[PDB]
Amino acid sequence: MPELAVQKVVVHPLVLLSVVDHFNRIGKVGNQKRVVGVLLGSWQKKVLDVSNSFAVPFDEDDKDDSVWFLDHDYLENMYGMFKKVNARERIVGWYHTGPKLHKNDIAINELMKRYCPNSVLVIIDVKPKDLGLPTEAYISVEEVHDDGTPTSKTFEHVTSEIGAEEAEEVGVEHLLRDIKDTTVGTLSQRITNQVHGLKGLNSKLLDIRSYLEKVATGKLPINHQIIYQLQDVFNLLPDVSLQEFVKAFYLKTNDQMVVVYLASLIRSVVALHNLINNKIANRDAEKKEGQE
Amino acid sequence: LIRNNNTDLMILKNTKDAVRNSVCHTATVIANSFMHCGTTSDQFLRDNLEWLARATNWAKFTATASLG
Amino acid sequence: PPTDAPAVDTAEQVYISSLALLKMLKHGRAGVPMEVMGLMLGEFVDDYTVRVIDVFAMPQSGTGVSVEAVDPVFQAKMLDMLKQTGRPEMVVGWYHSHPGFGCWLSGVDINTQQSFEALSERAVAVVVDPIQSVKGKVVIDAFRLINANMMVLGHEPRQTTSNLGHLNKPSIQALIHGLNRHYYSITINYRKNELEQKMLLNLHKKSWMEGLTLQDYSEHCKHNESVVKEMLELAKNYNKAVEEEDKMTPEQLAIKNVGKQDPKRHLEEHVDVLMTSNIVQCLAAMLDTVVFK
Repeated sequence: MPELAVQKVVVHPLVLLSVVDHFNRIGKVGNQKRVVGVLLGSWQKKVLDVSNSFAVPFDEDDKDDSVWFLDHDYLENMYGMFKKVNARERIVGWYHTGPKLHKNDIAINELMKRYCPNSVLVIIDVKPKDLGLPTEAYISVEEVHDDGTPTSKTFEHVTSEIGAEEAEEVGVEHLLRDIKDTTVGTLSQRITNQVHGLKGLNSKLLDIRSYLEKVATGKLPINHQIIYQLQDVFNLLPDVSLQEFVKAFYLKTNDQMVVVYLASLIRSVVALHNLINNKIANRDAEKKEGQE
Repeated sequence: LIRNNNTDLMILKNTKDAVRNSVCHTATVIANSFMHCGTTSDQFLRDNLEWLARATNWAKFTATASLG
Repeated sequence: PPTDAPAVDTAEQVYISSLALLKMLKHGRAGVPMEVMGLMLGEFVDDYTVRVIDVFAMPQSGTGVSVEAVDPVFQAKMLDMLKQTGRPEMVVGWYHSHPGFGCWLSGVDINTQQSFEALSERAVAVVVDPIQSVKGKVVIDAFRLINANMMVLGHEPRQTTSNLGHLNKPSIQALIHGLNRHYYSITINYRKNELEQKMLLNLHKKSWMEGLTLQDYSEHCKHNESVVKEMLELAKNYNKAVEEEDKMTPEQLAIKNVGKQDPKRHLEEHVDVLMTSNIVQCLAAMLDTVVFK
């Protein structure tokens, strides 16, 4: 929002498991379907800490977009059922099992808003495939446009991630002793971050390339806004200050080595002293290996 | 096997006496299932019918199978 | 007998699905002082395996484990509300926390489960310790009361159902007449789905993290400055330690635990942070030079 009352939406693992369990509750022949629940959580700043969620009977036509049903009475019963068990559990939004956005969503956003303003969507996936997080958070804002078109309820993206508690931490810990990820030490861990990062940039850019190629040919009406922003992108690329930048970057590297040199050197001396310690312990073990 | 049973039946009376508590009852009534294999000897059962009564549900399944 | 006699033998196990466990831990740690409790919903296969698929808390009073806020109307209302979701589940057992100490059943605990034994015959009482469970195995057992009367009457060596085993001790307090008079130990398992595993496995969205960034190059020289000066301070003491160790026997260098600032331990502690940093500090700059060329 323009309001600094929303920004970091942080979903705890048991929610993720909860929507992925809900997606198989319905999952009979009603699968292949958007399923919706309400997000319970707490928050007090630029966060929306999500903690609990429970499916709400939900149906939706598979060719229409004004034929959606959501048992809000069920909500006004359960919401109290869970309040009676934990205070401090308002309704901070509602989740929608992807795979991506539907025109219908905004409609839902106003039958959930009759409880809590600021409600957010949290698109969670039922299929691991993305390499970034399977948790995108949107808000229902509205704006005015330079083209002069009537105000709209759009959806605006806010950064997202998942966090944890000690409880959560420990349960997850326990569940990933099969797929060990701790054998990997620091240095390599961060090299992984820097290759896996390119694995992101690559596919994001790829998606923009498919879009531009989509309007140029195989027509799809142009939306001037996208192309606008897409110009700022190519002005921001680091280029025009080429020579000077070169002469500086080289220098800062030079420093970087100076300190690496020192590091590796001390490391060597210390390890070698370790070796002297082994040799002397071996001589004095050889005086014992004799004797009687 | 019948004409030359060379084994002492006084060793298995000490193991039958010592431990006839819980699962051990099964264990002993399989020791015979190997100590008298083929020699065709059911004198552990003819003369000591108290453990077949003491036999649990499945100790009755391993007491009728110790004769096969 | 002209017909089979009553039977019980069973290696009773509980599967707790990766979903449930996280809820039991979390909700249970909510009430460190006054332990919570909750119902367990799921199915019951054959007769060797309880399958707890999901749980949900119950409310309470404000002193402890009351059963005057364990209303029959609460669990009734909820059971109907979860039928209308798509969960044809039934109650299989009841779990609570005994935080901070051992996973055992108390007198009231025992007695309580007795009620889930009249109402239903298949009940496991599962126990979670959100305090001790921290990091590692997750202390969580399961218990089922045993007919103490029949034990007195000669079936005392006849409460042995065929479970496997692995031995406990600190709860021998009430487990010496627990395991061997009032209840026993069920064994716990898990079911690690591959979809849940590929879900939790997620903890970083990096398409804006490292490798598309790098710390500030004036924040990064102020870091090197500090460390590589601490190197000097430690160095000196290092020479003074290499003269000592030479003229002493390993018993006196063994008990040397006054001022750990002197030895190798801190030159290693440093170099691996320093280096790390910097190397990669290193590659990040280079990589971006080609990537956003």
